[PDB]
Amino acid sequence: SVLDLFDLSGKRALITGASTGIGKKVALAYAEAGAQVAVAARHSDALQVVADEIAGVGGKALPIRCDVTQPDQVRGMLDQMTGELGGIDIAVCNAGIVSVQAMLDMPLEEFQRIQDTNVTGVFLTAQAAARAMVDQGLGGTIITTASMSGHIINIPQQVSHYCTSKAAVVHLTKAMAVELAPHQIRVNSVSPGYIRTELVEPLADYHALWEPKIPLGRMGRPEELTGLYLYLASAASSYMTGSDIVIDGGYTCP
Amino acid sequence: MSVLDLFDLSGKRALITGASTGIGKKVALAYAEAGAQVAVAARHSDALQVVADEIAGVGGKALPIRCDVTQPDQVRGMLDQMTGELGGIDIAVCNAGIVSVQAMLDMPLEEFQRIQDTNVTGVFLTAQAAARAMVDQGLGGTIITTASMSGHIINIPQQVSHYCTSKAAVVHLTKAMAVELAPHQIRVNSVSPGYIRTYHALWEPKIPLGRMGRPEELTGLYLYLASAASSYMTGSDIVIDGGYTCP
Amino acid sequence: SVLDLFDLSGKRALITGASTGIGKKVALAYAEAGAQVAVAARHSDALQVVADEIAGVGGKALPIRCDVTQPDQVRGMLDQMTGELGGIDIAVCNAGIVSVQAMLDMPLEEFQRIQDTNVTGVFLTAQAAARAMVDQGLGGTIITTASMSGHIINIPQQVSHYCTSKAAVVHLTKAMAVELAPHQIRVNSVSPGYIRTELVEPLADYHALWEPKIPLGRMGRPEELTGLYLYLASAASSYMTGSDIVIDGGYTCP
Amino acid sequence: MSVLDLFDLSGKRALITGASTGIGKKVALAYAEAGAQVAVAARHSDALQVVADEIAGVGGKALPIRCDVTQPDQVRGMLDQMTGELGGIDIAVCNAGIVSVQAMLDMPLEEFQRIQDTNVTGVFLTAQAAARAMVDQGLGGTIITTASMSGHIINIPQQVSHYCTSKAAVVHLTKAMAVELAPHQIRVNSVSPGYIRTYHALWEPKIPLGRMGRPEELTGLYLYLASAASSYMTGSDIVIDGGYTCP
Ligand SMILES: [Mg+2]
Ligand SMILES: [Mg+2]
Repeated sequence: SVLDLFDLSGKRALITGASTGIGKKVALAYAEAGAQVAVAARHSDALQVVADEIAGVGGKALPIRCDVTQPDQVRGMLDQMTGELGGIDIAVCNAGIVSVQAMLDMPLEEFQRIQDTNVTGVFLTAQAAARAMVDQGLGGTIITTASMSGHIINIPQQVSHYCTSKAAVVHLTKAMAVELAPHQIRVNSVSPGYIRTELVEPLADYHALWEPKIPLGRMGRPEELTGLYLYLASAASSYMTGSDIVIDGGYTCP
Repeated sequence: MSVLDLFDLSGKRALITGASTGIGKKVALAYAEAGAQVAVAARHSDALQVVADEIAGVGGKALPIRCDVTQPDQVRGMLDQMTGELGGIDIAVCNAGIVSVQAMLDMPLEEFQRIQDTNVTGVFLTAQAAARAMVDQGLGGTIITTASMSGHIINIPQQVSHYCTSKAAVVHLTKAMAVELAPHQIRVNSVSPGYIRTYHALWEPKIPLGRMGRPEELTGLYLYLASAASSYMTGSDIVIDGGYTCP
Repeated sequence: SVLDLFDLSGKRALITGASTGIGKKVALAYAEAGAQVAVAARHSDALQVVADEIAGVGGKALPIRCDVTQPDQVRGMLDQMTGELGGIDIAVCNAGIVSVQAMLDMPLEEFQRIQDTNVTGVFLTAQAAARAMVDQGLGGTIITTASMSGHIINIPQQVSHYCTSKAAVVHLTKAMAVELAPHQIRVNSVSPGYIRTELVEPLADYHALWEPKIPLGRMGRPEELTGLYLYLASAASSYMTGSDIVIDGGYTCP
Repeated sequence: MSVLDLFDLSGKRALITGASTGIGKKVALAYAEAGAQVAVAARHSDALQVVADEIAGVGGKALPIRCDVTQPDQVRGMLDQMTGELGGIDIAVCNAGIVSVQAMLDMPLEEFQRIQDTNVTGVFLTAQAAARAMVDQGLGGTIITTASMSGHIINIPQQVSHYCTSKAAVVHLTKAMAVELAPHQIRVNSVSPGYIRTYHALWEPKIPLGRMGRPEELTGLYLYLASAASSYMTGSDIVIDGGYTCP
């Protein structure tokens, strides 16, 4: 049946930025769908909660310390995963950051800091995952967390560096899809709207200004992303590669 | 409560136009496998026997409805039948579409108009009728349109300028409806398939995954859009094309 | 010099919807640039003002009655132009209409009325112009007036039928560009934002609601479109075909 | 007052980075032909002699400025020189860009970063510095970035994933800046060229117009964006690609 297309039994999934928000919910979802899940975060202490919730559904998570901006750590992450799980079938390149700062006042260091995690971290993770998948010869699926910020410019908060980085992620996704298609490795991006998670908690002062801009009238919940990440990680999405998928309560329409 | 439960359509009532063949037929069957009661519509009622039998085969009973989606009175009648027989509507898939090949330079107006009428106007009438019934129910709902990668790129070598025009129109109509229906919690989204084996040797080299897709490769996505799994998504277009639109 | 790329001396231009707003300003601009201009409108009486302003710069306009929804009239328009001017080098498919109406309440007749002028009228005009250009063997340029409504959904006024029609125009433009490229006939669309013209005068109640949504802080003037239509009509745009060009004061960015 | 007057750059002061060859060089010359005083910047000052001589040839005097656009202190110095010598800045073209060919799978991080640094970070620093000076002047202004059709599609067969990434970034950075600078009446727009003859036999069949473009075919558009002709346009990307992105 159509339902069995969503089964992840026998699959090995890596999720970066897995300690909170979207990554956390997605890790739990994948375990619920039968996957062996490796969870990565800048500080492995932060992975306790997700690893416990994963145990809670009868799986065992593999926690991995990784700063996705650092090639040596990304290398160590994939080696830890292939070493302990035997390989990798699914990679969610999800670690991301934001700050608020007028473009005219923005130090280069701050511009670059957002590029390094948001674009370079995705590139390093996806490349490492893709290399492992090519070697296996079994195809695979890679998902990147972009943002509606890769399509539109958020207002009133000034986040030009964030917008730049997420447009980069959207198009890097397609570039990798084209190159990896001969290997039957699919690459797609998810572009969430405003989701009530830790990423946006510091921007609570803006929430009430964002809500009237969202046709569905509310910020999303991170649990509302699991169905889509499951879709992309599973056989249900076998014909989809190089796609971006907006999930934003209608925000990008007006 | 787990992610897989978000995809359950038990107790939901779905309408699919153009349900007799291809994508519509696979989606009808998938919705029945997921627990939905399914109304299947086509211009020729006898053509609906195959899908109705397949739905019987997974233990559903389909409601076959004859409808020309270009005709406002027949569309109204389709919704009346479905509301009357099933009690209402939670999901509509506005899928009926047509195509022909003709150089723009030589294209008669009748032919240009014929493709707009089914592909754009039929989607408009169907979504409108479904949205009206959903508004009256007060329970929200989900509407899905079948557009095409032809709404984003121009197919070659075949000349289908009218089809491409009609599919971009559907993509944007979908967004226009999503915006107006959001206050009613009725979500509206489009699917844009690439080449689906419902010329072949010329198309394949252009597709990064190296093959046309199978209509069964659309069922996961149409199920995603019809179910609670997609609760935060509205006004989105989703391309599913083997990578065709990337280069 | 770069300036001579914009010269229309010796060129024959047809502009539909030429009695007011954008079409009127564009007709005057093309005459100022040296073109022989045929101006079309549903009622030829309405072309008096534009024909006079064209005389005002030392040209003579060819006024043509044409309902662009009617094949016989479109046929008559091109025949009148080729007959009197010898041919056609530039075609601006500009006639367009709008009404405001909730989608849920919209009669099919009203939906269709907007499609017929906005999409079908463009198709008929562009096809007729393109056929004449193919026969000439000299290449040519075709410009369509789309709208930012082909990219975004206007709020708060309900104009779903208008949005549908302009997305259609945007993509029809590209479809024609692909087919006409072997003939060296370029086809491009202009997608204006809110421009203070006759088209939007009935929607004056909305103006004050639109303005805060436009980053430049104001509606455009029809004179602010002439440079772009000149660009597309002239040799300055020799390498551009199948492009859409948004000119909207920043509206589509947020 | 006529449409042609909208394109006059007399009395305007323009900065062009990457001005020593290709698009930047043609645009510099075109801006001088249109009456602008033109500062031309490149990483190697001797490379600017050709353009400076061509500008002399139409009766302009170019201001050559050595600048590595990746370096915030040199960018600041470039703007200081231009303000100091010309009195200010009305037009900035952030044009300097680079490319290499390398499979994503094998791409060293240094190489990925190298292309981002010039193509994205160099555009950011240049536009930022120009915008700061324009804000201080209080007279508005116009900023133009050179992106690429590589920001919309993925080139094949050559593997340039880093370049494609950098050009999508530039397209969106341009919009982000347009939004923030609109209150200052500083417009910001991007140009996305296709294949410009500044592999050939593989690319040509993919281009509907059947040829690569010439850099002189960009001058009209860069003049459009730099002059009063484009007064209502900001946050726009303009593709100029012989039709490449349509199929
Ligand atoms: Mg918007
Ligand atoms: Mg393409």
